[PDB]
Amino acid sequence: MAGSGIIYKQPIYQGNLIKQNAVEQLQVGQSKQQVSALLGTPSIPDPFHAQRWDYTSTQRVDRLARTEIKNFTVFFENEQVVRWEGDYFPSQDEQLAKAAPKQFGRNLARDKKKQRGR
Repeated sequence: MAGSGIIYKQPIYQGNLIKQNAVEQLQVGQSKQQVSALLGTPSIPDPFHAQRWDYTSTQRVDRLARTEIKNFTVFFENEQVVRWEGDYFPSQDEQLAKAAPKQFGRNLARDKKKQRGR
C-alpha cells in the first residue's frame, strides 16, 4: 500500500496532550482498554470485575531525555470509566522563557471527580 505515515512527535511535556485540555475534555465513561490505548499503556482484562488503574506507568515514546511518565489513577467498573486523577508529570506549568503571555501556573480547567467513591 502507498502511504508513508511518519508521525514524528516526542511528548516529553508536563501539559500538552497528557494534561492541557484534552484528557480532561474527552469525558468518556465507556472502556478501560480504549483510554489506556489512546494514552499509550496496557489495561485490566478481567471478565469478573475489572477495577482501577492506580499505578505509575511509563512509555518510551521519547528519544531526548527518558520516557513519558504516567502516574494516572483512573477508576473502572469492568469497562465503564468513573473518575481520573492525573499527577502524571506533577507540575503543569512552564515558568520559563517562552513567547506566550502565560500568567497562570496550572495549564488545565478542572479535576476529574464525579459523585461516586470508587
